[PDB]
Amino acid sequence: GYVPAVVIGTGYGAAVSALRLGEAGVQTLMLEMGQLWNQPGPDGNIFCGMLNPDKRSSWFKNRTEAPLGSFLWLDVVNRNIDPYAGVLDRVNYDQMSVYVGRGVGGGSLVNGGMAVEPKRSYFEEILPRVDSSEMYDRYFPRANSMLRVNHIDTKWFEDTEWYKFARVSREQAGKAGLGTVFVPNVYDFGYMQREAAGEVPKSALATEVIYGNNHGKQSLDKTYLAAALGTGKVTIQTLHQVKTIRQTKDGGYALTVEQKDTDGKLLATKEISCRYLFLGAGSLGSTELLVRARDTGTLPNLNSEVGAGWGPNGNIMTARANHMWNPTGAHQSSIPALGIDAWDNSDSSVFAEIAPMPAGLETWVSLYLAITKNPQRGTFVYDAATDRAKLNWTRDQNAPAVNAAKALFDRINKANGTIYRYDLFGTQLKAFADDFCYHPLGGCVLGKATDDYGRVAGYKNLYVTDGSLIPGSVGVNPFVTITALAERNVERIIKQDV
Ligand SMILES: Cc1cc2nc3c(=O)[nH]c(=O)nc-3n(C[C@H](O)[C@H](O)[C@H](O)COP(=O)(O)OP(=O)(O)OC[C@H]3O[C@@H](n4cnc5c(N)ncnc54)[C@H](O)[C@@H]3O)c2cc1C
Repeated sequence: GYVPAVVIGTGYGAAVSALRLGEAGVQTLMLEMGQLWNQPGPDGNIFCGMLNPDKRSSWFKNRTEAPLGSFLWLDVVNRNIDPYAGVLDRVNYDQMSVYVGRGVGGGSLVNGGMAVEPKRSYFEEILPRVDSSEMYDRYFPRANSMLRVNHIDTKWFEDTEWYKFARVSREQAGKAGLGTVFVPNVYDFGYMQREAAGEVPKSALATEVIYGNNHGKQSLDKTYLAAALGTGKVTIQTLHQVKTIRQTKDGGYALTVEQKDTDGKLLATKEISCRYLFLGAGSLGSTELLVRARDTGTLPNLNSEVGAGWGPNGNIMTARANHMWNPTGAHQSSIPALGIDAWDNSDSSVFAEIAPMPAGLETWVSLYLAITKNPQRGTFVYDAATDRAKLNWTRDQNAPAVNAAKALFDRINKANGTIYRYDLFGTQLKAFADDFCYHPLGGCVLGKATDDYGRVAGYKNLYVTDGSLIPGSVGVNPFVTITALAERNVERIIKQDV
């Protein structure tokens, strides 16, 4: 069971790495714990929508859940389900719930497709050891092109009922002296226009996104992974989860990999060895594999930085109740297109996505996913008893994030005479959701747990390629940064190590 290169996971870091490895002539095997999402379900579609969730919506849960912010309207469609290898996984830690994708393409399957480059001045602040010129002159443009990032037509956006929710918030923010910015996306906007005209099957305009899009969204399986398979040097094995990693007696790596069926039944456990090992299991997955390896003694030379520096990208969700004369619309595209930019690198910085709501009826609610600058970091500690990495993060650690998000929206509320909603996240009268995360960043920080290109400290031919490399914050939606950084890392690695 030997393969020259093995890539764990099939998310952004993994996809970029596998493509370049394949192009360099290196036979590569990608191991993905989730499924290859290409089989039509009971409704004839691959993915379930947000108004008709079923077992495909969740990674081994016994009941469906409403998208955060829409419980009041979507709980009615929740149903009990059989634990299944679904597409969206809500990982519950002590005081933090991290949402991640499971399947070929990782988070690209369930994300909002928002492709945004971080502010250069901020990138230079968070990663001082990295050459920012190479990043902005070469790697970011490369990522933009490969990801198939596109831009919404302004005339269509301005006239369509599907983005009224966005225009309402723009107007409200404008009164507080705040401006908005268009957010590039991997969802084909031309296709979206055709959806509204009833010319093609709807996806974004049919309340679909978080459990996958049956059309329009150019997830990784269609971009990087498709190209990787096209090299003829890359293979992908699904429902294969790597459990342990060790260094063979000669410098290479051996992995224990469990193969399961969609019901989670263990079919077999196999040994896979390789020369080059790339981890792309995400901020949670890669960090867990390494903290486990260190603490169980299979990779004893890993440093103390492994597991540290985790941050939720300052993720905070909040909502405002609009005046009766400012309805947000019953028809809201599932793909965000506008955001409020109030990020200047200071502590009050906030970059907020104007989030659509799937209710399907007028609620007058404006939803926002704020990205803030909070210095608090958590640490993944290995629990040998349960063989699980535990995230040491407490809810109060998000206080700075809530404070920044509140200060911004308070300005908008003041300028418009509106108030927050306090009932969207539960019965505790909370206006700010502070214990969830869509953008997990850190755990195997670049330059700390690894060198400046992701080479894991203490080992040769061992690499980390994903969100675990980011120092807990990027100030914008993270996948373009993860992709660009991965392009930079693998190119150097192939040149010097391979
Ligand atoms: C609901 C939601 C909305 C978001 N919206 C946006 C957005 O619009 N724009 C944006 O920029 N970002 C967004 N994100 C975040 C973005 O999706 C993630 O930052 C990105 O996917 C992280 O890439 P990654 O390569 O680190 O890992 P991931 O994409 O998470 O992928 C890791 C992969 O490894 C697999 N895996 C894990 N452990 C193992 C193992 N042991 N063995 C085998 N396989 C393994 C996982 O199943 C998964 O497929 C969103 C995420 C969510 C949850």
